[PDB]
Amino acid sequence: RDLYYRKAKEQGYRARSAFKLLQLNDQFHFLDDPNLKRVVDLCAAPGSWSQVLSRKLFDESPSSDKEDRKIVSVDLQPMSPIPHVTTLQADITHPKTLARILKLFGNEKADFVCSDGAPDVTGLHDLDEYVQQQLIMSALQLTACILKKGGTFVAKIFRGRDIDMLYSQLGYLFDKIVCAKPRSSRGTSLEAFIVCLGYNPPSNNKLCISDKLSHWNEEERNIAEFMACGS
Amino acid sequence: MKDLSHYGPALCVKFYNDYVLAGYGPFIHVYDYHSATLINKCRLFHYNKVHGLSLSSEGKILAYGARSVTIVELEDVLKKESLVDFERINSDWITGATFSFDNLQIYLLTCYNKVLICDLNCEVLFRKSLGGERSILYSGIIKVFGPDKVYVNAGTVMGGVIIWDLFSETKIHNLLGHEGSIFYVNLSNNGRYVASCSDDRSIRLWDLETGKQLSVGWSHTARIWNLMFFDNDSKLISVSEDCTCRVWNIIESRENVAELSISNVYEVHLIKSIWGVDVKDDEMIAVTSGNDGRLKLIDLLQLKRHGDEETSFSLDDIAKQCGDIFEKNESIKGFQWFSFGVIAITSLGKILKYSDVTKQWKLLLTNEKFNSYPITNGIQTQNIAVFSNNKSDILLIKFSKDSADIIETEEFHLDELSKTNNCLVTEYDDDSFLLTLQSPNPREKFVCLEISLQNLKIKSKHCFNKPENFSSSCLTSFRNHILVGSRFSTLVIYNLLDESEEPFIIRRLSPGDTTTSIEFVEDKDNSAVFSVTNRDGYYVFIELTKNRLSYKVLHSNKMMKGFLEGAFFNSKGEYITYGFKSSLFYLYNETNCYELASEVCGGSHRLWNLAKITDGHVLMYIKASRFHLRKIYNSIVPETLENGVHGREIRDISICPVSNTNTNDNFKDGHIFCTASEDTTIKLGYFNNRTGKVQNFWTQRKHVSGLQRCQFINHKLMISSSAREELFLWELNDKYNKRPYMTIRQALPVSDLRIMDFDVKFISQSGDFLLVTVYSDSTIKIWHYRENQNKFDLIMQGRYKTCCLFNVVFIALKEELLVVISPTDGHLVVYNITEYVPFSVDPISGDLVDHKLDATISNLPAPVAQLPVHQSGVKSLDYVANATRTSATILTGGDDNGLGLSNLKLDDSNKVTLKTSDFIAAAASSTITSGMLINGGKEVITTSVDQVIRAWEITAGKLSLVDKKRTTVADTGSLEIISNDSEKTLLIGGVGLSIWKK
Ligand SMILES: C[S@@+](CC[C@H](N)C(=O)[O-])C[C@H]1O[C@@H](n2cnc3c(N)ncnc32)[C@H](O)[C@@H]1O
Repeated sequence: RDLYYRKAKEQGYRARSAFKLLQLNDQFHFLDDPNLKRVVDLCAAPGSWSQVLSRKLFDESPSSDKEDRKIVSVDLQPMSPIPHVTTLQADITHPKTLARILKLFGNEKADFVCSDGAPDVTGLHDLDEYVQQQLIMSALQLTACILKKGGTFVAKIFRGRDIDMLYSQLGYLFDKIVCAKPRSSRGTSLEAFIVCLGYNPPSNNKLCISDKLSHWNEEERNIAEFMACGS
Repeated sequence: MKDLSHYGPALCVKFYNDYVLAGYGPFIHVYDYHSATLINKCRLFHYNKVHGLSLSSEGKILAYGARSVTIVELEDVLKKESLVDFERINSDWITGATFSFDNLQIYLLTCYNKVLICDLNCEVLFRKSLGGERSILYSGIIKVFGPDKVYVNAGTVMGGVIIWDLFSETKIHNLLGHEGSIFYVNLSNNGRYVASCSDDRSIRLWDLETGKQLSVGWSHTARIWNLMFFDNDSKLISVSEDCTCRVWNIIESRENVAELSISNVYEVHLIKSIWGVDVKDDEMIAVTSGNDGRLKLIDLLQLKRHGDEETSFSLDDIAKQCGDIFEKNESIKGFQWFSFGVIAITSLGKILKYSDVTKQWKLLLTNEKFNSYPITNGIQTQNIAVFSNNKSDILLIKFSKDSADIIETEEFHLDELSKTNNCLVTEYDDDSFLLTLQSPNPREKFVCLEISLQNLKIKSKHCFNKPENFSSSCLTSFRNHILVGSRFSTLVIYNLLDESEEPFIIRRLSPGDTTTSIEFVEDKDNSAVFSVTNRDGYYVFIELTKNRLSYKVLHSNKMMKGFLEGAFFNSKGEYITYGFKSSLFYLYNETNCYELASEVCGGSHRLWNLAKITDGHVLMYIKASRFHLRKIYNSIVPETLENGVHGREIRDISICPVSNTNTNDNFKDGHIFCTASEDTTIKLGYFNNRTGKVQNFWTQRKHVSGLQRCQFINHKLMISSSAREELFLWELNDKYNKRPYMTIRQALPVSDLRIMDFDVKFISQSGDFLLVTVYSDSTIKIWHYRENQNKFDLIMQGRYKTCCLFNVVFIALKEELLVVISPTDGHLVVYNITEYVPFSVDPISGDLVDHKLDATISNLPAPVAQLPVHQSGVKSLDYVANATRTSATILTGGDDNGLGLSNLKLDDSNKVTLKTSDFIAAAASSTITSGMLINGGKEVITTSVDQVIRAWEITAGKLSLVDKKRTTVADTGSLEIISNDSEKTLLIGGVGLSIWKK
């Protein structure tokens, strides 16, 4: 309804949220790397972060760094196609969805996996926060594999009462865990982004990551580092 | 710190043998619902809200919420403050919980559609689950039909309803058809039916035997959060984000198994959602629990309980009883309710009587004079009908109590009036009433007659000159004066003792046109208070003082919607209003903001009348060539068990400061305060100092968008701001006995962009003050508010840069007036405006002195100090100056969850230096939203979105955390503190309101 909804239509972005990933990369600069090659956008519908990924990695990059670059965006809902993006309609938990993502890279792990997914809030904060943690956990188990060791993982969070549990559940797996609002993130939203830098060592209807991170963690809370993002 | 009261999201309610048990934040509230008495509040969980509860026959309570579950004894909940030691935490979110059939185990449904069979210590005995891939649930219930027949009814996020048999772990049905996630599932008691609801806004009735969809109901206008069968599975009740409770009929036939049919719609909670519902089948009463913290009791038989609520008669029905006496095109044109029933008059002057006892109509008499556009009035309590016409004729008739015999009659004609277009009546004293008659000729008189209640004879006639723009619309009498409501929001007061005296004329009380009611409220000393309503929705409370008269407006407000036709106070002191919203008549409790009753009248609703009767009201109206009688009975139970507060975020809170003025003794045990919400309203209420119990007075609706700030700037002035540069100065009056009053004194000039914050400095004695506002576009404006001309003069404007400015504060040190802002870059920026404004600063307590110069718009000077403090936006800003007003310590809470403490100092040469004294980088887990200095700057209370309230101490410019405590108030975003005489009272706002003591 605001500024960014307006400038999203002016720039041909499918949603205002496109500026959250841009205003994010105005530092961390994880999309300004020439060596950056393979990215996965999880829960991408309707695809504005995948547009940003497309524009940064192809429209705005010398032909010299466009080789073997591959963008895969996944959602259970079907997405309108995006230039230079392979859109998969799959479940981030399902079988081959890691196998099929496996194949569209040269069995290479991704440099960077992002997710801007969130269900519509109900107004029940404890439910909304829990459901958001669910999405992050299930997203985390694909990122557990496909992510290149030492590669960044970005996700939208509900920065509420139990966020500090997520931070230390997430301590086992990253070098530097950061938390950021951008500035296109509405003041009236509990929104923030967990910008996980330097993928560190992972591990080695049944048991899932949410219950095995609940297994080890349990009932402990830590405070992640904070970082503003835009200019 | 100790928690005292809480008003906020109440997720569930249960009827239990004359009790209502309500999940209320992390507590259970037990009410005796016939008397609406709160028996006890017992905290069940440390921080989680109670999402669900159920009772065994033997008084055990099973309660769950998020990952918490507990089993607790009703007898303990009745008498103990807290039972949090019995709380257990499950590893997964708990979607539902039921006792086993014999109440020896409990069954816990997790969000992943696994059932944990536990013992009554909540320890798992074993687990049941289906085969296949996981399901994530947004809802579900376990329905116990018999010892071994337990159905798990799971509402998945993908929009299927999975019904499976618990002990055999066998799928019974996969009910598909919904379009969104399933937010509630329930089963009829007789095992015939499933009901589900989604965010597709539909309710679906399913055949539990065949698994077939039987009916789809579309009525709710937003997401549906809860539903259940009641009345022996013949009806369904649902409750929604749209704030309505809807009752449906299950209509069973042979040719279609059953279908849902909408029956009743009740609007019962504040914006927005309703979470809990339960029905007491015996009394046909429902209870609903809302995001607003309201618990509402609903008479499900409002239209049927006593059997005479609704009646209608066409002219043919009436003719069947009076005979074929009506002429072509003759219809009922007026009517009054008396003890015996209705007196009505036709367009041809036939006067008819309807007996409430016998249900019969009869012709009483014909007066051909009143076939010329008759008007009907009455004194209901004295059984006197008043008929007028457009030819200056009047007919008065008095009726016996039960008999309805004509016992007095009088008729007369007023030669002073050519044509007559309006007749009003009002009570005068024990022996007489008043009647006014007006004509459209500007030179003719406004005529007021004093008429005997005993024999309807004229005791005195008064003739007044009409002011220029005057058409009388309502009438009330007070002592020896008449207050005459008029068009254009005008009120004309005449003196019955001196018809040559110049009338007292109150012009333009509101933006509206027709004045619809004037009602005496209360008097004190030499002043009387009146409620004055306007058809266009505005109501004003005026104070009339005998010094010659003078007047002041004590209260102004606008109804949310529709025409406002009258208002009165009930015996509880609550302001009750009535009017129309397009075709719908409403009766509305404006003090506590809920509708009492509603009725579909004739769209145009040209002819209607409302009368008070013992145990309610009668509404009379003509709709579609029918005369309708609607009896509106007082509810068989209280309307609410809690009135509730806002149902959206509370962005600011302000307590009216203690004063030396004469605040009324009724308020002595507590404090008047305001809450300002994203629902765009300001609510003015009171809380008791000992109990933290909250009472509502008023919901002010001027603001168009969500509130940002409200602050009592002294004992009687309050400023609020929202967006669209809405900034309003309000004046509060707390001199009367039962309630405060508040009215707008002035709005700030407007240049879209928001007023993010403001601060004020008073000009010594004056009651004038300086105002600084900061905006989303980084602009800064300084204003002079002057009382006598009641206007804001712009005396300075400037800009910081282009980013948003979140907070601003005036700081007076020595002889300098400083402005401190906190832009979104995280800096503290100081301006010294002294040289550029026509005001001077007194060296101690920092008082402004007016130089009385002409208004020039100065430009804002360049900053004298710029200190980076936080790495992002600053959400909270506070300061305290030292005893010599040579320095101030500035406290900042950041969106970076850091807490900053800075020092602002002037040296001997008045040079400003701003240096940082301490910074706690991890002061909270999330955004710090409030940070206030208390105890002369020695302590700090902070609020943050992590729902942890923190108490701090400052020693040598250094902060240390000294206490912390969780609150249920989610999205914790506002804080207000008042000292008692030091012990403190904390008001904690977000989604909900909590009151604490420190
Ligand atoms: C807030 S939207 C994402 C916005 C998007 N990243 C953008 O910036 O334009 C949430 C998305 O999460 C997706 N989602 C939820 N659960 C999923 C799952 N299990 N597998 C794949 N996608 C899922 C939904 O389909 C929905 O499109």
